[PDB]
Amino acid sequence: RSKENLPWVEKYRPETLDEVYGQNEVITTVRKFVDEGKLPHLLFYGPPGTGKTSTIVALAREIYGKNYSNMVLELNASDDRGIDVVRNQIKDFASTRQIFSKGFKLIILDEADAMTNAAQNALRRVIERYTKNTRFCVLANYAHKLTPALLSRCTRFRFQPLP
Amino acid sequence: SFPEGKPNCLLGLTIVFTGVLPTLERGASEALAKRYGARVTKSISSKTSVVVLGDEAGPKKLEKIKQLKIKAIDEEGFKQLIAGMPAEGDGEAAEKARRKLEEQHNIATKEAELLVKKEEERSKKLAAVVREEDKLWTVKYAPTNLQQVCGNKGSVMKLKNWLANWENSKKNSFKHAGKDGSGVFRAAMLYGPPGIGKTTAAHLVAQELGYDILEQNASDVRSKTLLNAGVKNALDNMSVVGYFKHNEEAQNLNGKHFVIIMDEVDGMSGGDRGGVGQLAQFCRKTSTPLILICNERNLPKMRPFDRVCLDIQFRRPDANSIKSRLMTIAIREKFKLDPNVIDRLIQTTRGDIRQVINLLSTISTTTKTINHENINEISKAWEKNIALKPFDIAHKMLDGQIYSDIGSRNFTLNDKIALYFDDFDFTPLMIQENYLSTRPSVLKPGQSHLEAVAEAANCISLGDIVEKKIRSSEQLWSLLPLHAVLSSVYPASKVAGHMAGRINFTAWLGQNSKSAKYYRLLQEIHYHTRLGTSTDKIGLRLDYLPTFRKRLLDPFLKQGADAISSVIEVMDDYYLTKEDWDSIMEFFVGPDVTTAIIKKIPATVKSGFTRKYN
Amino acid sequence: MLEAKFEEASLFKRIIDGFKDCVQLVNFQCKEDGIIAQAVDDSRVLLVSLEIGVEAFQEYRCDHPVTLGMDLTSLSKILRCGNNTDTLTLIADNTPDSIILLFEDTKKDRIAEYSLKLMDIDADFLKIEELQYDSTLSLPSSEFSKIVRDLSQLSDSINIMITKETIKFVADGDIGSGSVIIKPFVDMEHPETSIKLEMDQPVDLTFGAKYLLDIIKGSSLSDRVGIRLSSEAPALFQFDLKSGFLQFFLAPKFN
Amino acid sequence: TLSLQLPWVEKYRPQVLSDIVGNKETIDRLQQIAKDGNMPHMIISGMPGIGKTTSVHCLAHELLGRSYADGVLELNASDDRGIDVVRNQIKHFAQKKLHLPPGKHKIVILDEADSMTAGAQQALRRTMELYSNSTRFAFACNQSNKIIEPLQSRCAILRYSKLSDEDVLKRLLQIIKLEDVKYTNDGLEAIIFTAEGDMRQAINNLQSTVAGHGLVNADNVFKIVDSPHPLIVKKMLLASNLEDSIQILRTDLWKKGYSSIDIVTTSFRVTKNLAQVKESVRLEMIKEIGLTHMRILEGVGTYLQLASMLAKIHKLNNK
DNA sequence: GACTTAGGTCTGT
DNA sequence: ACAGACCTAAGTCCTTTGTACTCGTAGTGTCTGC
DNA sequence: GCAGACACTACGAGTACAAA
Ligand SMILES: Nc1ncnc2c1ncn2[C@@H]1O[C@H](COP(=O)(O)OP(=O)(O)OP(O)(O)=S)[C@@H](O)[C@H]1O
Ligand SMILES: Nc1ncnc2c1ncn2[C@@H]1O[C@H](COP(=O)(O)OP(=O)(O)OP(O)(O)=S)[C@@H](O)[C@H]1O
Ligand SMILES: Nc1ncnc2c1ncn2[C@@H]1O[C@H](COP(=O)(O)OP(=O)(O)OP(O)(O)=S)[C@@H](O)[C@H]1O
Ligand SMILES: [Mg+2]
Ligand SMILES: [Mg+2]
Ligand SMILES: [Mg+2]
Repeated sequence: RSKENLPWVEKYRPETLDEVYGQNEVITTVRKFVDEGKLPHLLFYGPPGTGKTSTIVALAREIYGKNYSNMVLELNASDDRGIDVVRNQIKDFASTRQIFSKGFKLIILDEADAMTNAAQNALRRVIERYTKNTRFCVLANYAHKLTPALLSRCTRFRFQPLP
Repeated sequence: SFPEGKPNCLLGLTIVFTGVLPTLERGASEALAKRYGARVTKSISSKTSVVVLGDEAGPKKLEKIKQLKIKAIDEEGFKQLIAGMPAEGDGEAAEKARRKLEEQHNIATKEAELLVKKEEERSKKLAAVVREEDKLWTVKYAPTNLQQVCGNKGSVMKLKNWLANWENSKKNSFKHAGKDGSGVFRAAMLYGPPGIGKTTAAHLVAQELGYDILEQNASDVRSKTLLNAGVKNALDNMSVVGYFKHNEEAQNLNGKHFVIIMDEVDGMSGGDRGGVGQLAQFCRKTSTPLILICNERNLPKMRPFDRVCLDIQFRRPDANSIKSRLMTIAIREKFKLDPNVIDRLIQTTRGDIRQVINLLSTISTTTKTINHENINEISKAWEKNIALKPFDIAHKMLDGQIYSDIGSRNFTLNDKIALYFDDFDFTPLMIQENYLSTRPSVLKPGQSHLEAVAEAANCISLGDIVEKKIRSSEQLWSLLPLHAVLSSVYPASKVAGHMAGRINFTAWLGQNSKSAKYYRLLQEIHYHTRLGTSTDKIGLRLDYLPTFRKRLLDPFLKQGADAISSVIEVMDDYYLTKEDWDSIMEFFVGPDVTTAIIKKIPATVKSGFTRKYN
Repeated sequence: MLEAKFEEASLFKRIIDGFKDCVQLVNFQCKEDGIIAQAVDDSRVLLVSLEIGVEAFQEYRCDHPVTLGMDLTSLSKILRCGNNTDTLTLIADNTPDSIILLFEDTKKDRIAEYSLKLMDIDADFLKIEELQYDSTLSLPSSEFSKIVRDLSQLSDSINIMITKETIKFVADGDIGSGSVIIKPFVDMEHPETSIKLEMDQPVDLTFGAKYLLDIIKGSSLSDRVGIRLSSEAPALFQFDLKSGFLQFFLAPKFN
Repeated sequence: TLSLQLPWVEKYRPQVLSDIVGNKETIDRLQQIAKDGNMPHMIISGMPGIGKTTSVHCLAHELLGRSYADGVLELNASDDRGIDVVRNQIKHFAQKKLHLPPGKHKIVILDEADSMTAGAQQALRRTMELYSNSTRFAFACNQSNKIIEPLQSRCAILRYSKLSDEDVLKRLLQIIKLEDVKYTNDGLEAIIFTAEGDMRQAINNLQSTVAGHGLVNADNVFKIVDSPHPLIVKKMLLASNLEDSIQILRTDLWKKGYSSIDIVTTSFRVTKNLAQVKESVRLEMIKEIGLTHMRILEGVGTYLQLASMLAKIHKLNNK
């Protein structure tokens, strides 16, 4: 393969925060956040193919390094959107420490607009209680699906269509 | 606006605010009348002292006024009326109300003194475990006997009588009902709105009659296995805690036996596997009294209990009964309460003495005087938001005042959507059933009733489309607010007005069940006739059944008892049964209805037909 | 305070396992005589009374009389933690909010302290008075357990009729019925297997099955059961201990 | 970096009951119960971020003193709050014996209580009354309608309201002074306007503005926090001419990346919450947006359908 | 300004 | 005392789907005792 | 080795779906 037998959409996926274009405001603000260390709970909402997943993956790569796939809880909310995930995986990950290196924890919830209302109503306190050691990232195409409570605990960034 | 008046100026006057008043709403007028001791009733009657109507009165109420010759005034007349009349109502009717108020105050003072004496006695005992202050106002003032329960006097008397002659009924083997008639049933249910003292009444009647009380929370214990073990074993065994509780004294023979007071029976699990239907089998065989208690008796999961229990409906106590109790608790607790406020408090709480108790307990911490100045805010902050019955949703939805220019500001469109969302399964059906039985009052200039009805029907059809899209394989529940407008709000706004007759229930459910049953029967007959008939389900009913009647029932009508064989032959030509014949004869409509015909064939022909077929 | 040291922790574990499936909450009143505790069943059909005297304990000290309100399931969980040969020391401080069970082994240096939070139970100290019993029986525990468990399968009722020199248990159920009859025999060679009868007046009584298996669950405490039967009075089932017993007061069905 | 600082929402959470700004009457009553004792069962309802959890926690801490560790039981929506927790955890906690100050009692705080199952809510009814002498239950929820009426009867109903701009300004000014942040009056006003009474969002947006740009100004705040979507939706709906409304939809909504479903839903909500337009006209425009919403949810989401919806609305307004 | 059914309390004959 | 007269509290009253959640029953595997 | 005994996992029936 060598990342060359892949579709151009996947092979040209950005790997660093400097290879994401268009959303310069969001990239600069988030880079400043992570440099000063005051990174809040993020909610990237925007149209498809505007570079939200790539942005958050590059952010995890920058903050944690090359081994970001073992030290960040990346959950596809479409595949698992139950309250059981909130009780079992998300909360255990947030509460405990890290097996690899010292630091805070990141939970990247992809397509959380599919998350059930019960799951979001459960997460609205998982986000608050463990704010000492973990931070939450919520990726959304549609913000109307998401509960209003989960839209008040996360700093909102809108991803504009690419100019 | 309204001039001030001397305290209790309007005392002893029965005032009905029928007419619409430009400056005050109906609630505001009622409040400003009850501030001065006036009595407000919903019905104009012979004893109605004055009727207040500025304009826009009702023809039925107007006819009542004309017949009863009741004096009437307007809003400006009411403003003049408030100031002029003297304090405390003078007139004999005012003297009667004065005597009643003084008597109630004396009873409150006497019972407060009695409570003080009891507290002093308890302090003397303690000097010689939880402190009384630590207890809640709801439990520290809980009734210790039947003579302190507020309201539902007949209900507590009936429960006492049933439990008293339960032993005699058991001796009579429950076959004889008795004079009161409660002895035939083996179990009794107390059902009503929450907090009207059902549990308290049951506990106190069981205490007075001497039986040993066993309390089970049916919500906590609802599974069939736990219910079975515990209370099945308890139904016919004696009480060890009762045998050791001085059986040697002979006053109480009921001390050994059990009274099982089951609370929150409405929380039982449903279904045949669930225990809600299994407990009826329990009541069908009991050697000890059973007192089930529930809030929502008219709930489908609770259907099996209908015939095996004595249903006793506890109703919301009227304010007059509870005034005395609130006065005693107010005199004891050193917070000032005036009687004129009391009524609205009950209306704020909807007859829940418990929540009135808690309301006073919470509010008296900071404000020590509950008076007419702050009662409006208390009501606005403590009002019970209870989901209305579908009949009430239909009544308010098809109301002219709601969709008028002035009424729209008071009740916004969002509130109408909320009324729909209270019950999202029946309001579309209730409006469809009762949008054509109202006299409209919002007809635009140049529009008749029929045009508004047609527009409403078109909107109901669009709402049915929206409902199908909502309630199909796509499950587009995000259209639920839209289905709120198209199905309920818009047609009701189109045909808003006064209710002509009564609010009927949705007939769609019953006819839908009938259609399902008839479709099932048609499937059985069609699949029986399939081997000969080359048709579908609908074609059989449309074409063959009219012809099948002429070859099945008409020979019985004309040629006589010798038709059976021939009928049997055609029966055996399509694998029909007697049930099949009865089903086919039940599918015809209009002119060809056979219900009267099958009665007119003589019983001999029917008996011969069944005998020959068998 | 209170410092009561058991010789062995298995005894308390078996005692609690005996009567933990019938009643859930208990009150252990610790007096200078020992630990007296009764529990009324939730159905209020059975009563359990337990006395463990000072002779049972290695070293029992109590300064002011106290009551410990306890949950049987939590105590069973705690007692399961200790080893069989450990010495369990119940230690309680003034105004008790928890009881500090202390398992300790003299062979090693392992010490295990478990604090069980005390439950607040409000119930009356109902007075217990003996009466002349028409029938008093002493039977092997394992035998009685077996008849009860065999008959409970067919039906939910156990009818004990003590006719002249005969004890018959009968169960009548929807599918099938069962009867087991025992004659009284006294064996000198083994006193344990002996069957002992006293019959002032013949008795017939029907008792609930579930409470009866709850009673037979105490078979581990003693080798022999003591059954006292009176027609109109609750039946006594006694499992005797070295310094006490596990008395069960059972209520028969209406007849 | 490895470590992160506390959010100002949690760092500056009120630790005493006096710090809570809005809903003065209820807070003063809670302070009076805090001093006197004997707290009744209560249900705290309102909108997100007006200090409901903080109020109950200040009350519980002040009541129970040093006994907060044992006398107070948290149950949250993140935990399992079925009938099992009422049978096993809640019942055992309420039966527990614990010696407290003469007036105070053990406290059960059930946060996010609106999501409790019907079975658990019904089972809690008798645990509330039987053990009330020792334990007092407290519920906090956004919607009081989800809690069953039998439970509502046994407790005092305290309803919180949206925070007025003045109280939000006071709290933000206090946080501004403690954290030495540079600000302008326009920036603070924009922050309150964007928060819309949600103090949590106000503090979060203030901290984000300070972190990203360094100065609380109108430009910076509006850059980091967008102007409300319902406002531009309302402006598009209430346009005098069709072309103006089309321009608003094209530039402010479609070109800025808002999805069609969002525009249609916000249009429906703005229509039903609008007051200047008469009810009949509002209902007919609601019908048109309902047709458009059906079309969008059927997969046809384009600028053309929204434009046709606006054209129909303008035809309806133009008679 | 909806119908029937029902309860609680008073006064008059 | 007794039916009537006021007044008020209340009852009329049961449909699927798609997927997530819950709760009790039924079934399974695995540890301990004899 | 052989049988129960709780304890975990699989199955099945009931209920609610929005907005603020
Ligand atoms: N800003 C961008 N800069 C560079 N490439 C981009 C950008 N946005 C999208 N792409 C390309 O498009 C691909 C998809 O990006 P994603 O971030 O996965 O899309 P998305 O923003 O997550 O939208 P979704 O997945 O529909 S919610 C990337 O792998 C890149 O190849
Ligand atoms: N009629 C009444 N008179 C006096 N006090 C009452 C009355 N009804 C209720 N109360 C008070 O309310 C407390 C609780 O009464 P309950 O009998 O539990 O009400 P409830 O009818 O059983 O409502 P539930 O439990 O929700 S079904 C009592 O202890 C009294 O303090
Ligand atoms: N009245 C207030 N005074 C001061 N800070 C407040 C106030 N209301 C909210 N906050 C801030 O907002 C944060 C969240 O408060 P909470 O009470 O947890 O929110 P909530 O009102 O309970 O709504 P939730 O959590 O969505 S159910 C607090 O920690 C404070 O920083
Ligand atoms: Mg993506
Ligand atoms: Mg009750
Ligand atoms: Mg909260």
